[PDB]
Amino acid sequence: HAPRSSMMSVEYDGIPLIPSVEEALSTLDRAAAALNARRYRDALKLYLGGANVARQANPKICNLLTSKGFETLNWCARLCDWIEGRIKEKHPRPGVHKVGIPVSNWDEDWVGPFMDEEEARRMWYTPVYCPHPIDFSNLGYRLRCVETGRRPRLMICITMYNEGPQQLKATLKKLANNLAYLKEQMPGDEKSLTGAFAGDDVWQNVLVCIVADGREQVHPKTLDYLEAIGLYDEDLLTINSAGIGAQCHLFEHTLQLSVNGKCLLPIQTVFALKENKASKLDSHHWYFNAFAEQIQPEYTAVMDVGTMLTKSALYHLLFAFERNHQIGGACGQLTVDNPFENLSNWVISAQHFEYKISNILDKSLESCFGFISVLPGAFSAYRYEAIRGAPLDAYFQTLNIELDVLGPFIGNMYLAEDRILSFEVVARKNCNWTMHYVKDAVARTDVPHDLVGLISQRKRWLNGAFFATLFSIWNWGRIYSESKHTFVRKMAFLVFYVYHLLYTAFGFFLPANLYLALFFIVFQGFQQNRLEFIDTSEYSQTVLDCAVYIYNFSYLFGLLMLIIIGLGNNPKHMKLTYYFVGAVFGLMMMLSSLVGAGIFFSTPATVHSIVVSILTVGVYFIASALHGEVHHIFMTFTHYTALIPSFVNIFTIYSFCNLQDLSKGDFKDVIAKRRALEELRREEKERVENRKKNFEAFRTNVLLTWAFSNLIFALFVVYFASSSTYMPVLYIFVASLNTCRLLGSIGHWVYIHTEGLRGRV
Amino acid sequence: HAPRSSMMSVEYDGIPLTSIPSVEEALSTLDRAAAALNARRYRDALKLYLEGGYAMANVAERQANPKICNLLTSKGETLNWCARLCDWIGRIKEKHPRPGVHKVGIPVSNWDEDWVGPFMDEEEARRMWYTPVYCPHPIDFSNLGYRLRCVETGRRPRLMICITMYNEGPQQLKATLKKLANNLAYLKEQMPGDEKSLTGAFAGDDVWQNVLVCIVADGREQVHPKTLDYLEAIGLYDEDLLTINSAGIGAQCHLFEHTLQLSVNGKCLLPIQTVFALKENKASKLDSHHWYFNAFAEQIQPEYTAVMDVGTMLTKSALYHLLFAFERNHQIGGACGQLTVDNPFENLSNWVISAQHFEYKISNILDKSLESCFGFISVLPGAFSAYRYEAIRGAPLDAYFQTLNIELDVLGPFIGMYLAEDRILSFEVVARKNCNWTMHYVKDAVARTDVPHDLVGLISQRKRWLNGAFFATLFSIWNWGRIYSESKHTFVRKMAFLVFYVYHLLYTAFGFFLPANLYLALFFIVFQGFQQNRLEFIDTSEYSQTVLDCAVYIYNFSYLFGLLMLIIIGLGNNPKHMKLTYYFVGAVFGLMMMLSSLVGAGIFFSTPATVHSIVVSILTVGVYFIASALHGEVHHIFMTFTHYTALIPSFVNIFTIYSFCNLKGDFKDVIAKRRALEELRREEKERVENRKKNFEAFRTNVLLTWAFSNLIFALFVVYFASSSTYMPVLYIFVASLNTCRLLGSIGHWVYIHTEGLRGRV
Ligand SMILES: O=c1ccn([C@@H]2O[C@H](COP(=O)(O)OP(=O)(O)O)[C@@H](O)[C@H]2O)c(=O)[nH]1
Ligand SMILES: O=c1ccn([C@@H]2O[C@H](COP(=O)(O)OP(=O)(O)O)[C@@H](O)[C@H]2O)c(=O)[nH]1
Ligand SMILES: [Mn+2]
Ligand SMILES: [Mn+2]
Repeated sequence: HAPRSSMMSVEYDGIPLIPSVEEALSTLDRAAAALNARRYRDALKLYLGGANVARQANPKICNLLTSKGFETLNWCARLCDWIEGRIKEKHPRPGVHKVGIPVSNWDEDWVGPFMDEEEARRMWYTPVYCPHPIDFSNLGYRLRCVETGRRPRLMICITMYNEGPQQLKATLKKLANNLAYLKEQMPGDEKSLTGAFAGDDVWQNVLVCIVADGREQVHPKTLDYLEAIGLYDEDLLTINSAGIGAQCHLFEHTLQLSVNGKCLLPIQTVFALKENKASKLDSHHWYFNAFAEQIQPEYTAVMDVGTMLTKSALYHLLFAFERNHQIGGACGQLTVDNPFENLSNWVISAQHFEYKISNILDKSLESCFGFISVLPGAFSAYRYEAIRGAPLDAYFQTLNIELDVLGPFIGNMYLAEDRILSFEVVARKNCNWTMHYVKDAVARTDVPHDLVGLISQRKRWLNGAFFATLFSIWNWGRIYSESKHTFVRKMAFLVFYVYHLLYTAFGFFLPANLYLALFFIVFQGFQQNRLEFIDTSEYSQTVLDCAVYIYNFSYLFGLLMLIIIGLGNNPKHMKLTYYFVGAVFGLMMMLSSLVGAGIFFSTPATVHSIVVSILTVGVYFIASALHGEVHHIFMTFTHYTALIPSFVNIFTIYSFCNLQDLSKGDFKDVIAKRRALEELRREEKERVENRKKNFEAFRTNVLLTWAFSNLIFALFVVYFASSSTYMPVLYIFVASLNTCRLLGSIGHWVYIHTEGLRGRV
Repeated sequence: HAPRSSMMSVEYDGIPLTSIPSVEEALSTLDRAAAALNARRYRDALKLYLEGGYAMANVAERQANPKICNLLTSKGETLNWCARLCDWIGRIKEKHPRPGVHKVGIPVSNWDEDWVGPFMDEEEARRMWYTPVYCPHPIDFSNLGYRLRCVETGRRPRLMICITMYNEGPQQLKATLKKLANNLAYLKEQMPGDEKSLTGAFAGDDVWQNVLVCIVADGREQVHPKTLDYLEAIGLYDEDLLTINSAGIGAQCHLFEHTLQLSVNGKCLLPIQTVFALKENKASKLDSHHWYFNAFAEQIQPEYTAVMDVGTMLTKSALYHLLFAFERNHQIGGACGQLTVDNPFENLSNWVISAQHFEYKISNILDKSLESCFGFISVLPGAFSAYRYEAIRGAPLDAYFQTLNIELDVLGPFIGMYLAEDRILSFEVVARKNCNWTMHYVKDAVARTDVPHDLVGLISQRKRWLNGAFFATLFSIWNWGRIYSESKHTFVRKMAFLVFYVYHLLYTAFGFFLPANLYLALFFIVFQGFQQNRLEFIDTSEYSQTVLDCAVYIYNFSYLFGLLMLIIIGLGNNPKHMKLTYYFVGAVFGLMMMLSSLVGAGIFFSTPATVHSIVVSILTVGVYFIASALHGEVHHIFMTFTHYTALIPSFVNIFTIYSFCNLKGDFKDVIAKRRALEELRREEKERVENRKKNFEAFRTNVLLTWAFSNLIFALFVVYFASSSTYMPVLYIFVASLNTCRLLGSIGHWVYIHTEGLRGRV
């Protein structure tokens, strides 16, 4: 008991015994929050932040703070009058005030046609509150183009989010090259453009709109570059956006760019940096709704950040748009930059081959029928007459209506919604807008050089592609039900719909078909003595079954590991495992390719065999030679064929794995407010949990359907079909698909090379 | 051009019209002052605290409620703290100033006029004591001046009970408190002056003073509103008092103290010395135990410390049996009570509840008896376990809370082991340096809890349980050398621990390959008795020869498809929206079990029942009934054998798969502060991403190891072993394990029934 008494006696003995600018910014931020919550008395009090500090020795900061204080005091007077009621107005907000500060860097040595000092030397900036970008023009926001009276006929969007300065600099240099090429067209000839895109004035009619995604995620080097080109200012942003509470901040500057001894054409640029992170869909929402509804361009082009365009990409797009007068939208060719260089990388070469083949075959076939599912990230352009209303409304339905009402089906559909916009353009009511694919308007992008980055990219691509394909398949009746196309166009669309259904059905069972083809040809030619270049009649009879058993077990274990990994961890720490699986599949397909080549060469090459082989495999080379670019295929065929199983299995599995990856009161009044806030928090948590439950349930159901359909098809073919009664069917199906694609490419080539001469009729 | 001019003229015409305090205000200002003081900005903290104090002083007069008026006047304490902080800013030197602690007791709203008690004073009976606590690291809870009513009144508790509660209905808490009062009444009613009853601090008429029941909540945002209403009813929570007195303190949790009086029908329950520590921010049960153990135990310094979850009803003699064990043994470093499902006889139609009851009874009897024979128990999660605060004081608790003290990044994914760290506390108590503490299992101290009645709830619970059990088992296996390396046990104890370590290694190795062993056993016995004519009660010699292989093929395909679906679903979506799928798989496995069960019974009854067969069958299966009859409770097993047998494969496969599958500055200073905050946020995001990457990578690696080890073992047994060369081995292994468990149960029974008579020697 002595330790207890000692401790308690110890406790008993231990028992006895000028304002600031940051303050102004915080108070204005609180006032903005109070005004957001509609507490006008407190908002007026805290706003009256509004003059004593502007002690600053820096002339620019002193002027900015003086102007901000004066504007805030004027706004306080306006709000006080509003509360007094002598001025009646709906939803009061601080007045729109854009501040033009002299740019930090201006080049004394620069060459331009003609320009004014106010536009050239000074940079304009305005923070905007617009919650719904439709009433951007209603709240009084204007752009320098509108203020100066320039009426841009074409606008371009460059969505940018966490990129280095090099990509943006390359994109802007390429755009300047495009503008220079548009300037240098010879007048008074048949081929060149005429009208608003002539020389010496083309730079005024094109506006390049850079939409960021989040002030918290853009690269500091990116911001340093933007300040260097004279389009960003942290001090100006912080001073002039203190109490406005802007959702996005837009800076306007017709920036001048110089490269070596050649000074690029000035580019009319608007850069909308948005405060809260959102999706590329939200960036397009801001861009399209606000800026398009304001200046109303004739053509609207969209490209990602890092896509380098040739000198004639914009020229070819505009030429197509003017000469056709029917195209409701078009997209340029997507190409990997420097394909010849760095040929040692297999992933880069495989991506190059995939892009070239996809473009040529699929895009030519789809452009023949006037409906093209644009590749994600491709440099696509539309005309703002086929997109004005219902197409854009459908495009942004996901943002306008919360994901709970739509469901998971619509959300996964709108993951890559550029295809949805394309379909809505094609099937717009009471209008016949077809689509087009421009071969010569090549837009060079920079694809990932690692298998893990390729895996993530192809996951998002395949998710969007699959569900947009489902949308088109289910809603294809709208083309005949609502649109007014020609009867020939309706029949062509019906034929393409039949082809699309067959192609999508084949691609759904692609893993099962690939497994069956490899198994049958290679391993049941080896086991059952069907490889014409070798006699395995007797052998040991242990290796004969050992080959099939090893192949089956390796394939099944690889598929199980792939499913587990794709369902689980992010494919960035599994680089070694994914490289191992990809290398195993690649080596297996090189073995299969040599086995198939041996079989084809040892076969006495009957007429049916040679026709099928041509029409199945050599269709790639035939279409490439027709289009004039065959060296790319010649170089990248082996690299891509080494990556066919990785592509099919890994990418399809991972894409299907993550379908759910989607973005003066008293004390009684105080207690009631606390209870209401707690209840709203609980309801929001429950609603988010229900959203996640529905999304994950749909993901798992669709994944189970896909995987078990493939497994059941493979088992029923293996157990109930021989190589002689299935492989002819597979060859017929693949030959039919490649025949349709070859006919499409032939039609696209003949259309391009013939429509010029037959333009009179 | 006409509509363009029309719209631009419309915009031009639209161009006209470029260059008395409040209590809520007082609470908000005090909260801001608390935040500023947390940020160590003493000038701003002093200003805001002064404003809040004066605001409360002015507001309190206008309140009509006498309680709120007096309480707000008293709180407007804040002015005294303001004076202290102003003096601190140097005539008073003090390190880390904070508002002085102040506990305020308001009369309880409801006091029972008709109530019977031994003797009590009005101050403790009618008044409820409350104090908010800042203490961040609960070790210096006593250093900051915080005291409990037991310490203030001089009552010196010797047993302290913890009831962790989080999002629970009033009924569970009321049942737990009623059962605790029943235990206190039973401790009162012990006959003095006899051999059996306890002597000393737990005698009659005063035992209620020596026991403190500490209720620790987990979050004020998650506790049930009905739970809070019940707490007000028993007079232990006051929302107004909390909201006012916790304004500027910024307490991490709020503790209320009340010797609550409970009445049930015409019988008045014993008063319970209760402390209710409600945590402001949500945390884990580990953090709840951190607060409980460190703060309260280090303060009052108990003799025994008991831990129970909420909803666990104890019989009248649970505490008596635990304290009898602790007093009479004088060596037990910790004990755990029996875990039992309430009302097992009732609702026998539910299969999941019955299976859980059978699992609890068999696990308790067999495993806990065997472990208590050897003095080392892996405590079941949620069980009513108790320790003595002499074997837990230092290193065991430090190891227990290592996860909280050191962030999971340094520890790794293996250590994050501490999901269920009660086993870790058990092992650290057993292997504490320089002292020999063993554990014990109290059969008669039954703690009845309430299990989930749905397969999905069972799945989640068993995921938690299996996760903790597996990694605590790995810890014990890897660190079992510490018992001989550091502890001072008897040589016989060291040898017993070595024998138990060998048994534990074998048992864990067998349980790791449990799915593969179950699949092989079912496959071999049932389907390779049916296909190969080994079922002694039927002759399948000729048959159709198509159904003979069809049975094996159907079983294999169904098992593999079910396993794949289970992996995908478990590892993917949350098992709450897949109730139908999980019930389907469970029903399939239960029907398969039924088939296997009757097939095995037929095989045994048709076999001529040789001596080896009967011995193996008895010792393998009837070991359950033998141990149950020895312990006197055999009716439970007799009624629940079939119910648990139907759920063996669901248990093993589903639960194991889910558990393993989810492992005064200027603007330059302001800009520098913004940049520092951005960089800190980015580094925190990167650190969280790295944590998740390592965590998921370890999860997937262990899952792949487990699944592929099971698959490879199953394939190598199927292809390279016959039923005659593997099933004898499986029978021998399981027979050995059940022999060890039966011997353990027999030893525990004989120890309990013999140690009393042989206590002299
Ligand atoms: O959350 C995001 C991620 C990306 N982006 C942008 O939207 C386009 C997405 O293409 P990305 O470059 O991510 O795909 P890639 O070209 O790398 O395959 C690019 O302009 C991105 O900067 C966006 O707006 N929000
Ligand atoms: O985040 C949590 C979840 C639970 N608990 C409590 O800690 C114990 C965890 O046991 P649980 O109820 O999860 O297990 P069960 O009884 O449901 O099988 C119970 O007292 C819970 O109320 C907690 O402190 N924090
Ligand atoms: Mn890109
Ligand atoms: Mn519970």
